Amino acid sequence: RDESDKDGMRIVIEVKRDAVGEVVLNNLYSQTQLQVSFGINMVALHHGQ
DNA sequence: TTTTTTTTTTTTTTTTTTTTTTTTTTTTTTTTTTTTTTTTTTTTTTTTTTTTTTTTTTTTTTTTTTTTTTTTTTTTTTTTTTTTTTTTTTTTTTTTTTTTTTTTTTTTTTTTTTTTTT
DNA sequence: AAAAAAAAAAAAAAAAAAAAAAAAAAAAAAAAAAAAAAAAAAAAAAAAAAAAAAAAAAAAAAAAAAAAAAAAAAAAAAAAAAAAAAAAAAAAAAAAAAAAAAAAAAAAAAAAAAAAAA
Repeated sequence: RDESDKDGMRIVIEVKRDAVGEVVLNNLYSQTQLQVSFGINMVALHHGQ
């Protein structure tokens, strides 16, 4: 569910009874877009080049 | 002035191909039906002192049939080879980010004309 | 000849989509190491076999830990209410083979035309 009540976002992911929750969260970080890689590439025009 | 040769698009309608309407089979999806978990209380089950008469282990000795035993020849075990499956590098493809180039649609409102049905 | 529906005029309401360019991630499909599994060789520990043996069940009998009886008291589990999880039953569906209608090529032959001969 999503419960974003304009008081900060709130995505509720209820975990099943036969699960640890931390393992589910680690799997979500590994697989889903809860963790992303930001590739820095600092290119800018210096003296018009 | 009359008469002669040639050229193509039409009378074309039929053969071939394409396009457009169709409906059998394996993959989704909503329903009922059966596995799970938490409370009340409830007679009911079950934990823990005391006494008691019991029935199996430890003095001692006996034997016999399972523990000794050696040896032949099997046959499971191991070796090499090859096939089948599993699993991971490799490659390919696709999506999102932010400024650019391009486009495309659905309805109100009135009045008049085409364009089908009865 | 009556009814009905499309379409077009111009100011209004409101939407949708395709690509380029680089760099990173995520699916998804392949070669290729790598180890189970299986067929077919020789090979070698185990059962057989036999004689020979001595270690633990019987038997006598005391006695000492015991399982039933009695009592008090604690409170686990069972059945009845509700409330969720998860799987077969049945029905539906999108591509997909089958059929039918329209576009392009085909030549047989002639109307009209253009051109030229004597």
